[PDB]
Amino acid sequence: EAPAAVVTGAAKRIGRAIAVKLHQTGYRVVIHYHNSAEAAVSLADELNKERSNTAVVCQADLTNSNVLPASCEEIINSCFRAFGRCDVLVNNASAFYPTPLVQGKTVETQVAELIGTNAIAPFLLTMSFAQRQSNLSIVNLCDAMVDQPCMAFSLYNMGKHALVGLTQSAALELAPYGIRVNGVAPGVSLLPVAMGEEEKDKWRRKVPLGRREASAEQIADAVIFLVSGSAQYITGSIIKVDGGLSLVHA
Amino acid sequence: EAPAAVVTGAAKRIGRAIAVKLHQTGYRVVIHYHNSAEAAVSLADELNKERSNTAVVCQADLTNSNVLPASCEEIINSCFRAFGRCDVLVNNASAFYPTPLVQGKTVETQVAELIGTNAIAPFLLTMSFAQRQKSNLSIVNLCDAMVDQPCMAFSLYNMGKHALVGLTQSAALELAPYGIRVNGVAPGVSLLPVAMGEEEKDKWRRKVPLGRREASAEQIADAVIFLVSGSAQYITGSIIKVDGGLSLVHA
Amino acid sequence: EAPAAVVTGAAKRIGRAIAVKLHQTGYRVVIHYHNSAEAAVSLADELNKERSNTAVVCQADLTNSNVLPASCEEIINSCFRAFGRCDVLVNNASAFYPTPLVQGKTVETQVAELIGTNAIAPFLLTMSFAQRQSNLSIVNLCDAMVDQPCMAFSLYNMGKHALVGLTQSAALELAPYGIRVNGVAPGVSLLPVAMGEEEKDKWRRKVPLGRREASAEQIADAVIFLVSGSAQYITGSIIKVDGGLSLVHA
Amino acid sequence: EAPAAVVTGAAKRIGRAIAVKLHQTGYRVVIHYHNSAEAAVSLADELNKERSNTAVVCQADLTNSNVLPASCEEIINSCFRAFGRCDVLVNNASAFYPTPLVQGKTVETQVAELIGTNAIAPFLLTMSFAQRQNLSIVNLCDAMVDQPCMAFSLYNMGKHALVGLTQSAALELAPYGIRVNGVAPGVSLLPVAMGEEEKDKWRRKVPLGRREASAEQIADAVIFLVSGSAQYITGSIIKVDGGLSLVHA
Ligand SMILES: NC(=O)c1ccc[n+]([C@@H]2O[C@H](COP(=O)([O-])OP(=O)(O)OC[C@H]3O[C@@H](n4cnc5c(N)ncnc54)[C@H](OP(=O)(O)O)[C@@H]3O)[C@@H](O)[C@H]2O)c1
Ligand SMILES: NC(=O)c1ccc[n+]([C@@H]2O[C@H](COP(=O)([O-])OP(=O)(O)OC[C@H]3O[C@@H](n4cnc5c(N)ncnc54)[C@H](OP(=O)(O)O)[C@@H]3O)[C@@H](O)[C@H]2O)c1
Ligand SMILES: NC(=O)c1ccc[n+]([C@@H]2O[C@H](COP(=O)([O-])OP(=O)(O)OC[C@H]3O[C@@H](n4cnc5c(N)ncnc54)[C@H](OP(=O)(O)O)[C@@H]3O)[C@@H](O)[C@H]2O)c1
Ligand SMILES: NC(=O)c1ccc[n+]([C@@H]2O[C@H](COP(=O)([O-])OP(=O)(O)OC[C@H]3O[C@@H](n4cnc5c(N)ncnc54)[C@H](OP(=O)(O)O)[C@@H]3O)[C@@H](O)[C@H]2O)c1
Ligand SMILES: Cc1ccc(-c2c[nH]c3nc(N)nc(N)c23)cc1
Ligand SMILES: Cc1ccc(-c2c[nH]c3nc(N)nc(N)c23)cc1
Ligand SMILES: Cc1ccc(-c2c[nH]c3nc(N)nc(N)c23)cc1
Ligand SMILES: Cc1ccc(-c2c[nH]c3nc(N)nc(N)c23)cc1
Repeated sequence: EAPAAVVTGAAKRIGRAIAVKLHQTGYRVVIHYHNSAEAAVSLADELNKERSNTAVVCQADLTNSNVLPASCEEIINSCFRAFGRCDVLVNNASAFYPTPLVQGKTVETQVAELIGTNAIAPFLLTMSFAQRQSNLSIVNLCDAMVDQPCMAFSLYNMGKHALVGLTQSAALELAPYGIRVNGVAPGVSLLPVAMGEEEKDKWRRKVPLGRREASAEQIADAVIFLVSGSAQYITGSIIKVDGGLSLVHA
Repeated sequence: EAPAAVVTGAAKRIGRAIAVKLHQTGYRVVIHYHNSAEAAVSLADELNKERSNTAVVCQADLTNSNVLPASCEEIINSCFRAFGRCDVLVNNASAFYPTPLVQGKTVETQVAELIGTNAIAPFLLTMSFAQRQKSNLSIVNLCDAMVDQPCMAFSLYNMGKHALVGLTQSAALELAPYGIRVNGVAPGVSLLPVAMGEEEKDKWRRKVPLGRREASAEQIADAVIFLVSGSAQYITGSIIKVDGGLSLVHA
Repeated sequence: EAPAAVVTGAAKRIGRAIAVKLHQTGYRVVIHYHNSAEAAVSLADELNKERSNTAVVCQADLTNSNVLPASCEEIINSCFRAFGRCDVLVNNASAFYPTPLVQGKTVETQVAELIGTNAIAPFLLTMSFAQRQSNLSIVNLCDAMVDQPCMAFSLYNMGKHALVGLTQSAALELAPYGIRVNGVAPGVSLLPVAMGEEEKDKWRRKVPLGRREASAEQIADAVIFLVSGSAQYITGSIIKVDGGLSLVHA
Repeated sequence: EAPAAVVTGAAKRIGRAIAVKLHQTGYRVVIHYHNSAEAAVSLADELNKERSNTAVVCQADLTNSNVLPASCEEIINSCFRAFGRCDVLVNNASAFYPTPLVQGKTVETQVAELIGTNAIAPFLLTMSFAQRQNLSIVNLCDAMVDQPCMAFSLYNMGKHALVGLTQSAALELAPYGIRVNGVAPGVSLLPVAMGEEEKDKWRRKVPLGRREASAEQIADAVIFLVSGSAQYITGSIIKVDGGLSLVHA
């Protein structure tokens, strides 16, 4: 039997790269999406052309709310329904935008989105993944710049720190069940679609190794290592994939 | 004129000790509390008997909800209402209980409480504190020295304390241009839980390299007083461990 | 043209397992050793039987002294002399013994040995590696327990801390030359030969992931990853390979 | 009776400020120096003028060598000879200069100087301090240790080893009641020769006030750690950096 993976936010960019690589490695994949239905299905179409019935899609909002646990549980269930098993969870989906401390979503909607997508949904999915249970692991997409954060990104930063705490707490607690829990921390990978090109080059120029961003594939490579048999003793570890960026003083 | 401080969860234990020491240092204090009304009033009474009109209490639930921001705004506004200023914010109030990943409150209530008290309310109180300014302004967040060696089955609590580390850093960076410093104090083992039995308390005490005992509430409060003082005017974004070496001890 | 790697302290245990996996991956190897002459030459024989002329030994004391730079330069030179190139350096050789602060070598010898092997030698080998110069990289064998250190191991812990600093500084400074510098940090792996059984078992019981020590091969797997094409954007990272041990409170 | 402190590299700048504040707090002080004899002596004369018989000087090279353990024992012993006790050790003296990985001092002299001053000497002074016993040690660290100066490998290795010492010694000496902590400046007093335009570059990076820490601000954090108000604090390194270490590239 082929193992199975859930990748959240898998329609585009890094999540897509991660789904594609797991599938190339032999996984069957659940492609979760929120708004990008068309892109999710076109990826599944591409993956299912390669190997029939090895990719499904799954829709969910991962904003925190009264129904988030049920949604998270259904994401995990959808993998069991499609493939009869769930070997790997990749927590990739993530809201990202500024939340200034001093001055139209309300602040509490921003808390729900930023803290839900980056921390609470990962926790709930982690609970469901472990409950519903080999080489089992979870990989959380973290952020190499958590200790030198973007200015005015308090909530996003809080959510990523919380995700580090989850990675550690879950590694500790799930080790007796054979479930490893690790992270991959990009620095500058694919820049935001909205960022202007000048500003993109400014960030690229900061990176010591090659003065460029990481491709989505290079991030996906670290995920693939972490879920592999070459990482069977690794839990609680967060691998930076940042080209030295986090080492560069102001 | 005397400066003023808000201390969250200040009715008892470490919060009380911080309020008392701020008061002994010359601050007027807002003693925030949630359920411990009697202890909070008893504190304010003692402080006002020492110096009249220098302590008031302020009730608020710091669970996350759509009204938590107005509740946090009101906490800061109660300092200005009582004392005409707000110089210091200490984020001490904290929910703390296990949330096992594999198996009472709904999980969304646990999230609301553990993440709300430990991170969201500090963030909203920071926003409000900063917004109301309009000097030695600072914020001290009560953190946790065992954050990278966490208590088994305390996921949400640990997430909340990690998030608070991130707020401390993010706010230190962002509020520095306003002259608001933001720091943290990280206890290891201090006052053990009221409900813990003596035998269990001793097991923890025996782990502590420095004196095989927990930190007094006062010793925690001392590090808070340092960070608010003029002796710490260049310190921002620092979290001081107050743990007798506990976090250095391997399994 | 097959790449070439120097592995220090490669006669035995983790260093051995690293040299073996590097060789299996296609590398030619310099098997550095200090006192383990017989195991070193025996390992070279093993590997050379598999592919002729793909392993040589190189003897050197890595204690700090006025001649250590020359010795380090020679180790690198020995890789060029055997194979015409040097693509990978693995800093594995390491002295390890207690140096109590309060009361049969002298303290300056203990300093030279512990700080030399764990920090100075890696620094000088890094200099000579870079000076002599693609997928070039350096992997430093660190320690996951560096912030929860063994009692009365000050000098050793100082050495491994210094080694983290080197990893970071070297990643930063060598990134313009295309040389990546990373680390692998074991917790409990192969236990001391001189340690007694009951004590070995006490340490095993502490490891959340499986209640056992890492094999030398599990440690080598992480080295192999960091030198590979799948780690091309990775520099300045230290991967814990510790089964969750560093997450466990006292 | 008055407690006593050894401050290494105390003739100038941050070490001087530390020695003065310790003295203002009631400590008798050993002012260690290497080359700056004239400044160490004028400091001693200043402090003895304030209160008689409360400052002495001690010359020593803290470069690593065969004789460094004896030199470090002598510094401690000199505190006992002058004052009958040694309550506080402040490891401040520090060599600092670039050591590029790719290219008069040989590289082994740089190793001896950079690693000796920043790490080995603190280690030897710590053993001597402890062997002779509110006792504490404060080590001067560096807030920028994880975002290091380009081409300062050996220096950075030295300061990292110092963090390790701080932690290892905190753990091991806790049973004797000796606390061991650090103060980590980011940008404090800039090099004497540095052009203002270069100094200002650094000052502008500092979120809190867009200026460097005074030596006195660094000293304040030392005074807190040695005090009765830090009685439970061991193995802690306090950044005194105006938020510099939180600033991304
Ligand atoms: N890009 C970088 O340079 C970088 C740097 C540091 C860290 N990271 C981390 O690496 C991961 C991938 O980054 P990325 O740049 O590829 O991410 P991204 O494009 O910002 O977002 C990934 C996906 O997250 C999903 N998402 C957003 N809000 C959601 C919600 N409320 N509910 C459910 N799904 C939601 C979206 O799915 P739909 O499109 O289907 O709505 C989106 O496509 C993230 O965790 C990120 O924080 C990335
Ligand atoms: N004690 C330790 O050894 C230790 C260890 C590590 C970290 N710390 C940190 O140091 C701080 C103080 O510790 P502690 O042991 O003194 O704390 P605590 O006794 O557990 O709780 C402090 C106060 O938190 C308030 N609180 C709890 N839930 C709340 C809610 N939903 N809304 C508003 N307030 C709420 C309570 O106020 P009421 O009583 O009025 O309801 C309580 O009195 C905490 O942040 C803690 O995490 C302590
Ligand atoms: N084993 C673990 O659990 C563990 C835990 C954490 C970190 N690590 C790190 O992983 C690496 C490998 O660990 P290990 O247990 O396999 O190492 P080890 O057996 O203790 O030492 C490996 C080799 O280092 C060489 N060595 C010692 N002193 C030397 C000197 N003065 N000059 C040159 N070489 C010298 C020895 O070579 P000869 O035998 O040829 O004399 C020895 O065989 C080390 O860096 C270690 O610190 C290991
Ligand atoms: N200035 C900063 O911004 C900054 C930033 C980060 C960390 N720090 C740390 O804070 C501490 C004080 O900094 P600073 O700028 O005031 O230091 P500094 O002026 O660079 O050096 C202080 C003293 O160290 C002594 N020293 C140098 N080499 C020595 C040797 N071989 N043996 C004995 N003593 C030696 C010198 O004593 P003599 O003059 O008597 O020869 C010198 O005056 C240092 O530990 C430093 O690394 C400072
Ligand atoms: C220059 C730049 C811009 C964004 C990001 C990024 C970090 N975390 C992120 N998380 C998400 N969900 N999207 C992102 N685009 C980022 C990193 C560097
Ligand atoms: C042995 C022991 C027991 C509890 C605590 C504790 C950590 N964080 C905490 N946070 C709160 N709000 N209360 C607590 N009691 C703790 C630490 C060590
Ligand atoms: C129970 C135990 C005993 C030793 C080691 C070990 C740490 N670092 C080490 N470094 C070297 N060069 N050899 C080792 N054997 C170790 C780890 C756990
Ligand atoms: C712009 C600048 C220049 C030097 C220093 C400094 C760091 N560590 C140091 N250590 C010593 N012994 N001296 C120093 N002068 C420094 C910090 C910022």
